[PDB]
Amino acid sequence: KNKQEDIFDAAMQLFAERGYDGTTIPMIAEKAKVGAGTIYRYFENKEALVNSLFSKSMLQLSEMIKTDFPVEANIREQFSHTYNRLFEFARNNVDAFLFTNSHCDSYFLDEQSKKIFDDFIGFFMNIIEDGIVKGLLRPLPPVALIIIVYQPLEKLIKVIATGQLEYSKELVKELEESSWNAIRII
Amino acid sequence: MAKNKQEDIFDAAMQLFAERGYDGTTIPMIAEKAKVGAGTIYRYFENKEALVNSLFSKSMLQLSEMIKTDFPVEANIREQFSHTYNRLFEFARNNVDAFLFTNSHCDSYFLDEQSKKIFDDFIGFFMNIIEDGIVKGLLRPLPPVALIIIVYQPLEKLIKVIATGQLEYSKELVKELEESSWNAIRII
Ligand SMILES: [Cl-]
Repeated sequence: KNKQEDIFDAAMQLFAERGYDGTTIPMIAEKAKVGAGTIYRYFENKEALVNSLFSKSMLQLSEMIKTDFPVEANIREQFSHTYNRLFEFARNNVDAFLFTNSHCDSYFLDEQSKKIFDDFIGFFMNIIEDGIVKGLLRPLPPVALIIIVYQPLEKLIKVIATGQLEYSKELVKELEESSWNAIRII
Repeated sequence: MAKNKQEDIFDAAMQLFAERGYDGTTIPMIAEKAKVGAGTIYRYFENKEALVNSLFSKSMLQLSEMIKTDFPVEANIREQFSHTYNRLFEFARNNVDAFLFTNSHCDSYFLDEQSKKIFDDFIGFFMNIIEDGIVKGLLRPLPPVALIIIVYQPLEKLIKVIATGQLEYSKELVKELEESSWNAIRII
């Protein structure tokens, strides 16, 4: 909904400019142009709001990658699909991406937010483990290969968001080829 | 013989900068965690900006030394990469605290002119090698800062993951991470 979305957008801008601990529900109500009582109809408190935001973002990233996932294709294509859908999600949901990326291990996260994230991670662990066994990927610990793919992307999104680097189809194409070469057997 | 309390002060400051943020941390807080008097910290450093600049400068110069020592100038970019990567991993492995801090605050507002000149002289050295590699058609035609990120960010996170005990260090782990990073930046 446009109400839910403006509450989350207004909450993200305040969490970034005034910190999560410093932000309150009335501040989000003022920036979203709604009543504090209407926010309390959707969310019991700020911790419920930030867990609805985190969870929805994770399931949107999970939907984006899992939608049209090329199950019958090779490792190369499954990687290409995952990488581009991951980059496209980050690119279009930078605040949510930068916010979700910055709070995966936060103290305010609830059991469902953690189960959503672990179920998402585990999906790629199993593909990576299958790739290692077939001799298709480097025999590195699966968590080391996720780090190799994810950390450069995560930082490049941050650097693009500051305007230090600029997005282009050519840049993602170069970054995707680089990440595939980093994890495959040569 | 008068022992240098700077190591204990830097360790105490980083634990507070990590748990309470650099802006939230003060000199009395560092004095309490270091188990020293506030006045003894002010003997070494005029303020928190001086302390943090000393910490930054010292770490960057110890990392610079670790890579520039026995640097294989007459070797190919493959060997120069291998040398750089291993010396970088060895420095990070043995100086876990300071390495993470320093390379995450290399564009911070609190860095003085000398800290910035130390860092710019260090990074520019690798920018030149990367630019030569791109021109020769050996490295990927990516912005040089994107190739530094590709090499550095996975390493930085693997050090953090090893530091939690989730992953364990081994000579074969670094050998494989080094081959992976070279394959990430070269034209195959
Ligand atoms: Cl900080």
